[PDB]
Amino acid sequence: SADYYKGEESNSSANKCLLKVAGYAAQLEQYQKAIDIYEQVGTSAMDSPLLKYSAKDYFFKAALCHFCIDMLNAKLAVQKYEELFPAFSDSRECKLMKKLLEAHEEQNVDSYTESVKEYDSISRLDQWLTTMLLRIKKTIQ
Amino acid sequence: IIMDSSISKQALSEIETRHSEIIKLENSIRELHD
Repeated sequence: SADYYKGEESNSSANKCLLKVAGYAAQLEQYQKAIDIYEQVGTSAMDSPLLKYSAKDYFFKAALCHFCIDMLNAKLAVQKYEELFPAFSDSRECKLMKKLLEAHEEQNVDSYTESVKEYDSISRLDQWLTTMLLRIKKTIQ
Repeated sequence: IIMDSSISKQALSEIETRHSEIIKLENSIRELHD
């Protein structure tokens, strides 16, 4: 369906379909496709004014997918994103990511748990986000 | 055995957004603008 919409010039529907399929696949599929699709949709969105103010969420999803693989590549991804998207640095998502990665490198379970709880106090977490956070936490060792 | 005393009071910097309207900011940011 996404291919049909893209070939028919329907940009919005194809974008939504690609985002949905990538998000669903990331849970049970290799995360390379999720990273690629999230980066592509972010590249499409940032130029347009529609999703420019919310592309931070897509970049956060891609960065979280990167973190579930390893940490060094996550650092490279975040620095690349902020270099390409300077407005991403001041975002509270970037601060939360920085605290999370610092805690993970410090191997301090309490710090990570209190950081995630503090983030959850404001806003509200989602099933997918909680699952990904728990999955990355389990392999702290 | 007597000493009359005077008192001096101070006001409080009442804040509308220090609780129950930070939640309303979230209801304005995370909900209304979403």
